[PDB]
Amino acid sequence: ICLGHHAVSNGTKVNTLTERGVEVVNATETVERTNIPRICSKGKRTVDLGQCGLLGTITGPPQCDQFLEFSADLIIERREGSDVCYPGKFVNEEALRQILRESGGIDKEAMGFTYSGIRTNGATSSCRRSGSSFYAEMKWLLSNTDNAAFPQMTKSYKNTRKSPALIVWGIHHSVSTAEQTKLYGSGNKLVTVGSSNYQQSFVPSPGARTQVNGLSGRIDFHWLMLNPNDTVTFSFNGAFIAPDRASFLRGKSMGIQSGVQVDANCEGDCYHSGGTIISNLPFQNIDSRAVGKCPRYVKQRSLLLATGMKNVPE
Amino acid sequence: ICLGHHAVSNGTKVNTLTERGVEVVNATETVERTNIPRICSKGKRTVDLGQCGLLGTITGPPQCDQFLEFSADLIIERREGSDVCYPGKFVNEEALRQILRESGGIDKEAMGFTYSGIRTNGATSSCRRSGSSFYAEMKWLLSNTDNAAFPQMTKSYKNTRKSPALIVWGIHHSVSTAEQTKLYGSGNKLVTVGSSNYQQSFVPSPGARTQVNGLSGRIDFHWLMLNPNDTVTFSFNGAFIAPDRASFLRGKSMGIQSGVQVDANCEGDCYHSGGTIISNLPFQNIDSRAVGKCPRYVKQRSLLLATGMKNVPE
Amino acid sequence: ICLGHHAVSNGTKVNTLTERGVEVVNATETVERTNIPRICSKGKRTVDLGQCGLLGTITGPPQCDQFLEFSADLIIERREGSDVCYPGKFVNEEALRQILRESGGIDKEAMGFTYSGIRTNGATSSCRRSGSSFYAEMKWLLSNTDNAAFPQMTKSYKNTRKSPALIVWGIHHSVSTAEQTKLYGSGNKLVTVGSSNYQQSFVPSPGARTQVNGLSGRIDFHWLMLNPNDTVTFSFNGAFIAPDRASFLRGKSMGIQSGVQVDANCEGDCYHSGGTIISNLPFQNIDSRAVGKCPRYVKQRSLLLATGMKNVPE
Amino acid sequence: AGFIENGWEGLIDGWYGFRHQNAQGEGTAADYKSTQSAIDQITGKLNRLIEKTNQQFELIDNEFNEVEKQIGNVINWTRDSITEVWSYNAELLVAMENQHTIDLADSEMDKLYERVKRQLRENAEEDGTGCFEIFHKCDDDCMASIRNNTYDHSKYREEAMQN
Amino acid sequence: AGFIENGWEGLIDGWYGFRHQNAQGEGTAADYKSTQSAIDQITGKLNRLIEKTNQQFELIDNEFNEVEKQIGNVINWTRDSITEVWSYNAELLVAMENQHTIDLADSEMDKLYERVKRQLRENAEEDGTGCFEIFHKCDDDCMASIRNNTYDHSKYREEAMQN
Amino acid sequence: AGFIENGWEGLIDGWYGFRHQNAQGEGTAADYKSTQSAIDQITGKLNRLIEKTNQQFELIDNEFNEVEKQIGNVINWTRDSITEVWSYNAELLVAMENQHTIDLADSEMDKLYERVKRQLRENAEEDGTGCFEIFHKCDDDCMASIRNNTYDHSKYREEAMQN
Ligand SMILES: *[C@@H]1O[C@H](CO)[C@@H](O)[C@H](O)[C@H]1NC(C)=O
Ligand SMILES: *[C@@H]1O[C@H](CO)[C@@H](O)[C@H](O)[C@H]1NC(C)=O
Ligand SMILES: *[C@@H]1O[C@H](CO)[C@@H](O)[C@H](O)[C@H]1NC(C)=O
Ligand SMILES: *[C@@H]1O[C@H](CO)[C@@H](O)[C@H](O)[C@H]1NC(C)=O
Ligand SMILES: *[C@@H]1O[C@H](CO)[C@@H](O)[C@H](O)[C@H]1NC(C)=O
Ligand SMILES: *[C@@H]1O[C@H](CO)[C@@H](O)[C@H](O)[C@H]1NC(C)=O
Ligand SMILES: *[C@@H]1O[C@H](CO)[C@@H](O)[C@H](O)[C@H]1NC(C)=O
Ligand SMILES: *[C@@H]1O[C@H](CO)[C@@H](O)[C@H](O)[C@H]1NC(C)=O
Ligand SMILES: *[C@@H]1O[C@H](CO)[C@@H](O)[C@H](O)[C@H]1NC(C)=O
Repeated sequence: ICLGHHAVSNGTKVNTLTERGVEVVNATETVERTNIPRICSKGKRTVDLGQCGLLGTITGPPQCDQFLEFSADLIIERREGSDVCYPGKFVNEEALRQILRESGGIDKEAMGFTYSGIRTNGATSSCRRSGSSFYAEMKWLLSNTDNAAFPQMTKSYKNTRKSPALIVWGIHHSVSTAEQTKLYGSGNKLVTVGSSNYQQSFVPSPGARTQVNGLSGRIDFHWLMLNPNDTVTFSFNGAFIAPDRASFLRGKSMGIQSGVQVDANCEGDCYHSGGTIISNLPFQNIDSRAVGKCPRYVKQRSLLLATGMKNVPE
Repeated sequence: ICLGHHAVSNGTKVNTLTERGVEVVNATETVERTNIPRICSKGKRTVDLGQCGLLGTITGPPQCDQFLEFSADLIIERREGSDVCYPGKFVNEEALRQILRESGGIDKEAMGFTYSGIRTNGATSSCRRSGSSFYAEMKWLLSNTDNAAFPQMTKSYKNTRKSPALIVWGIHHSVSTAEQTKLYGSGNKLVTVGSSNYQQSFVPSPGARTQVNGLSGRIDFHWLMLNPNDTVTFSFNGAFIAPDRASFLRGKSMGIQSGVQVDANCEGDCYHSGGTIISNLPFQNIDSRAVGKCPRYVKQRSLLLATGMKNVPE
Repeated sequence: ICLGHHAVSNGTKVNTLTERGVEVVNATETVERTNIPRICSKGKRTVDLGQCGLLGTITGPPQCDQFLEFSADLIIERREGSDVCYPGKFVNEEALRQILRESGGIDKEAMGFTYSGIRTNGATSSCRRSGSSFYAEMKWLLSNTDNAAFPQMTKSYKNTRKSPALIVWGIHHSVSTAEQTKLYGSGNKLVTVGSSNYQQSFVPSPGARTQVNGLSGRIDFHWLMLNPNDTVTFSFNGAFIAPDRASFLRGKSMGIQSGVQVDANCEGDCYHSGGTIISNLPFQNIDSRAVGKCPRYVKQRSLLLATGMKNVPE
Repeated sequence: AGFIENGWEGLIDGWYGFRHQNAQGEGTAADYKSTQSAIDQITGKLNRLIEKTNQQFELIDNEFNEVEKQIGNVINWTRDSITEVWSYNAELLVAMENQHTIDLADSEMDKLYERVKRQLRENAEEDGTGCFEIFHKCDDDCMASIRNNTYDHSKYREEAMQN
Repeated sequence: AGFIENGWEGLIDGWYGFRHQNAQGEGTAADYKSTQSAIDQITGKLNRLIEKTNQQFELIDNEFNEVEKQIGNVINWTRDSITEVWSYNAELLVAMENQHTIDLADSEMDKLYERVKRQLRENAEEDGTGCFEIFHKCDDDCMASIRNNTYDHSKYREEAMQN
Repeated sequence: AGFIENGWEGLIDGWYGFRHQNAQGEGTAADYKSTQSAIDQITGKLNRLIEKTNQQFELIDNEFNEVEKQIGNVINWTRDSITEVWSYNAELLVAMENQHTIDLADSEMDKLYERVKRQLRENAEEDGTGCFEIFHKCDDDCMASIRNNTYDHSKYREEAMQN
């Protein structure tokens, strides 16, 4: 009586420690290549920012009016999103983005800044709503008559909650020094900030820069995080975009950047700009910058794991 | 005659390439979990900074008066430590901390700055000793009468040793512009620094910031490292905290941050905030930020290595 | 009839999973230690910068006059290289270096800045050619008579090509405020830059700093990258080192820093400061900072791979 | 898969099996214990390698607004290093697991053959190519007694000893 | 640990051993060479895996005064990547070493059995479950001669050949 | 390399071989199939381990003009971590490959011996130390017939059976 093993006509070549191209009976794939060209968001609270920028949700341009107090498990950034309506830029913008991606949403709260002796309803043609408007969460602080002067003012706000608050103020860089004297008066202007961990200086710099939204001046946005039972102070005297409401982190979430469609039919925890990687394999060769609970990215496009024996045909 | 192997009633389950939960005869642990809740400092020169901050040892607040010229193999930072007595902040503070942790101690040396035509004994109510004092290694440069003016002064110091020197100066940000004119006189003030590798500008910014130690003004500390046979120059004219002595690194050491007690009975080379990891295992699941000669941190809490054969009972 | 294996008198000890020091028949090395003390540049376009600095090729000091429009596959930086002839420093210098190392060379193009009402032929004793010269790609903008005043000027340049352009301007920090008023006139000076992605402020700071090349003043170099069909704007009024020509990246290359000789006889893709690592082994114990297509650096100096059987002699 | 010169492509019933030719016809029936053992081992390998790490990684770069060039080159440098590490680990992992899988199948085959050999003390003798030459004519029911490990090791002894 | 259906819990004398039952009573005595070999191999594994790397790592973060958020997220990102790498390496390391340890013990057992078999040319025959049926009554001193590898391979031949 | 007490230093002809002493003199001739198999396997190991990764890494530090101390300590920290990872991977890689190489050579030796044994059904008997005691005088041409796997398994049977 004889005894032997089985074989097949068409095997599957794999690689071993000894040889490279051993024909075995059966094999499987370990490096995922298939991609779902959608954002699988089944069972998750998804907020597609769209034309609204992630940082704008703190300042509140028109395009972010519907994102001032959002709550999400999965936050999506779009390429058409913009953080500003009036031309400007954030300082340490990427750090604040990485803070807001895992925030789980934001919760605004009025800071209660009352002003006596100045005007507080500045606007511009860029930030447009019914007419000429401004940031929803900010107040453009100006002087009382056209020209005049700005009194040395000092405000303060104490965080009366258990979570750190997000404080964002602005510095207006005018188109020219004469226009800065037109809005806030002549003389040097200083917008002093203060807290237990932060505080700084922040002098404006009026100068005719370029054109982006169609204007020339700018507004630089700065931010800090107030600890519980800590106080912030603003000793300013001109060129100040005062904050009206502070932000508080809701919980935990994840932020991604993509350009594909949202799909609540499929479920996935690994995302990239091209879609969702739904796989149980330990490796993937799709995108090295994938975020979430992803298989480890490798350079090889295929690595066949042997599931059968050595294939020796007649 | 028969022949076989041994077995036990109660085995030890491990994991293999094939199965998960194979009962073997004997096994050992590879992931360390036991922790000594003390700083094992046997045989090492240990300097517990306590209420003194690591950077303060260069400037010399009261709480660091006993740490101006220390020498250690193991430096310990405490949470109650403070780098300043007068309110202020260091620029690139963490870099200087990482420099001083492995310095092996510091060695001060007088720089020899003589002043003709100004006053040089400023103090404050915060930095308190017998009465109103100041930083031990610094000299608050002021004007000669109350108000008056500050002459454009220029000092210089050459490193006459084989190791790079640590130069630290200060910039006083007054509570108001009128008080800055009271201490240093009216007009613009510029504290120019200079060397072969460094040099800069450093204009002060007087402004009523918040309250920390009880005051409003500030003093920002800046530093550079002079190469051997290199010269530093200070062309200043007001708001200057001049350095009195420079620092030199002694050798090599290690710096840690912890809140547990010092113990000269046990010996260890791996430290964390909770204590000392004394182990010969290749892995540990205690603290991912452990410093020293530590086992590699892993996420698994237990990984049993098989030391016996397959346990097959009757 | 008997049957057995072979052996040798002098074996080779290796390490296994079980023992450490197993004498096997034959073994080979896996950790490369041999080094070629030359820069193997066979078949590559090599540009040895020498006394010219990598950043200088954009500004154009005398020592870089022969490197204004180079093209290379392998760029070599030398320790004697200098980026400046007039004393100064680059802002974000290492980023620009890492950009220029893989640029494959640079291609200059005239920006076409015409000036009406000022002088544009500044020079200095440091940047020397036939007499007192200046940077080749820059124009020191001054006033028309000795002293006088500088008119508020505004220039602009649009990138009319498919690749991003490299724009570099300068800010002159005078030896004193009186000399700055001598070159550009009294009053505040502001050198505003502008683009779709960049734009900034850049106020000069006149102050008598140290001596390096023999002078006291400085010139800080700043840079941006213009996207295709994007425009840059310069609203300046004094202390301006205007750019004459912009730079465009040619393709792809690699930049190294070494102090050994160039050799077009040997070929290598792994370089370090001491020479070229020519090896097929997967590991090397020469330099952990080696660049190119290198074997992975390890700490072990030798790891013997067994190529023979167990050596059991009589 | 050693001296067994080739495999039985017609054995679509399992991995290992018996094929006998005595006097009552032909026989080809697969074995269940060895095949099931190898299948459970490979299945354990797959169930162990297929794994979803609960470690979540957040965004560190930015695709729409590129971060600073220096910190960006540091991030890219680190990500490329980690990518090299995981590519190496994947290569060596797959290669080693394939080697141990092939050697595992060969080992199970050798265990089957050694068991069937030890079941036949002196009733049959070896030939050369994984077969057992019988010296007493073993009918189909006796072959089935060999398959299910019930063939007696003495009740056919002296009949085949003198042959 | 293959066809040996179970282990001897009473054998607290070593890993492997002999248990005979002839006519002068019972016997159970452990073997020293194979047991000592396996013990030295496992001991070598432990002495190699237990290792204190002389590489010292300094502080890169700060627990009392948090560094900048961007560079801090870069540091945390790198540390998490390295943590994943070392967790993978530890998992695969322990699993592989356990596999090779079990297969090593089984291999040493097979070497013991094969040696005792080759020591008995034709004086005894195989049965099925790791035993050796003797055809000449071997007393206790003869069993001891089998244990210490001194049993003659011909001085008891034709006595057990005719049986 | 197990019970074979030592190796033949004079066998400079190959890895494995035969050395016989019958009645027509002495014999020592190497075997080609097993030796060539082991040589091809080790050669495959070397061809797989020797590899030039096409991954190019650029400069991230600066040797002539040191970068900022903080980002420099981050870069040094990451490079040291990666260096530890690759040192570990190299150590474990070399150790594992050496283990599998030695066990591979021993396995090929055991395959050679088992093949030569199975080629001799009952014409020769085992002794103890990897030799085959012949009971019929096999001349040099018969030894050559054993080497090239052409020795008949029955045409010398009953001549050596009665011995
Ligand atoms: C071969 O392996 C694949 C792995 O996905 C599996 O789905 C399939 O059922 C296997 N087939 C056989 C015949 O083993
Ligand atoms: C914050 O201040 C309130 C004011 O009374 C106090 O009740 C609370 O305990 C404080 N919390 C902390 C964490 O200090
Ligand atoms: C089992 O392993 C542990 C490992 O720490 C060892 O201390 C112990 O002596 C071992 N015991 C036996 C019976 O092998
Ligand atoms: C530093 O300067 C002194 C002054 O004479 C000289 O003796 C010494 O050699 C110099 N050292 C170096 C390293 O340049
Ligand atoms: C031993 O290995 C080395 C590896 O470089 C090889 O060059 C040499 O030919 C080998 N010699 C023998 C006898 O195997
Ligand atoms: C750039 O502008 C020119 C001007 O007509 C146009 O032809 C070209 O298509 C533009 N390219 C891009 C990429 O916008
Ligand atoms: C990092 O790599 C990506 C491509 O993977 C590239 O688009 C990006 O520009 C790189 N970052 C930097 C700072 O060069
Ligand atoms: C890094 O992780 C630690 C916890 O392991 C956390 O406390 C810290 O805030 C993190 N750093 C940043 C910058 O988020
Ligand atoms: C990094 O390490 C090198 C030596 O490998 C050292 O010269 C350099 O100073 C280190 N960098 C920093 C920032 O300490």
